[PDB]
Amino acid sequence: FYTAPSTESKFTEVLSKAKLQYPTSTTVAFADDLLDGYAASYFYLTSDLYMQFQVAGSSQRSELREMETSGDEAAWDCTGSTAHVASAQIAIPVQEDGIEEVTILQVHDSDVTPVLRISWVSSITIDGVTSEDVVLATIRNGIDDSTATKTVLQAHTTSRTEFNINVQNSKLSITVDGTTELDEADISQFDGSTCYFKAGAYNNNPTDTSANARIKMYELEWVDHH
Ligand SMILES: *[C@@]1(O[C@H]2[C@H](O)[C@H](O)[C@H](O)O[C@@H]2C(=O)O)O[C@H](C(=O)O)[C@@H](O[C@@H]2O[C@H](C(=O)O)[C@@H](O)[C@H](O)[C@@H]2O)[C@H](O)[C@@H]1O
Repeated sequence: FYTAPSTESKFTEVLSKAKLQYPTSTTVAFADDLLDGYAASYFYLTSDLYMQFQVAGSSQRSELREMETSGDEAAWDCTGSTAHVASAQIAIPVQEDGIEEVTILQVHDSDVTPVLRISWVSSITIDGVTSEDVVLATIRNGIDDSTATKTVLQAHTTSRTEFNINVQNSKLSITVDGTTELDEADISQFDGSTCYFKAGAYNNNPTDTSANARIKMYELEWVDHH
């Protein structure tokens, strides 16, 4: 009894340029499946026209992964001259008890490393400063370095919020409701990698493995500019 996100034309293009992974990295719906009305408890259209992602369990996900309309996986040069831009209007609900971090947007390399995660966190401590209930950017310092540089982007609100990721040359910027919150962070550690965007709900380190992470997107797109 779930309504498909494909019923809203504002999602046709991104769905044509995506596949849906749930609950792990395996694809459950390709672009053609999505466009043909795919819907489930973990991926459906709400009555006020949000595409909602929901998932339980540690490191489990309900996530769109950027594709080309040709059926090729997106695999653009992470630090190339062509700009890559993802734009989303996201409402992050108050998360269920036991949910501690939910990744909502990513730039990921074509192997095993997230270049950027934008996530909601219950708490984070950065350079001795603890912030509660915030949206965070995490940029990995390298493929062979498990550490990352973290930047608080926004105090969590349930209100619909515009996120924009702009990747061009070896730099990455993030705007939140029109304000630059990460200005040309260096991602040269991904020279020679290829990359793609992701969007959805990726449940990181929950304390209750049965609780559902839940994220809603009112608009979503990813584009190239040459
Ligand atoms: C890291 O995020 C990982 C996600 O949790 C998912 O597993 C994803 O699939 O891959 C991400 C990744 O590998 O980058 O998780 C580690 C971690 O939890 O161990 C983070 O490293 C720690 O970061 C904290 C901190 O900076 O707050 C440090 O105190 C700690 O010593 C580790 O360096 C890593 O930054 C990142 O979030």
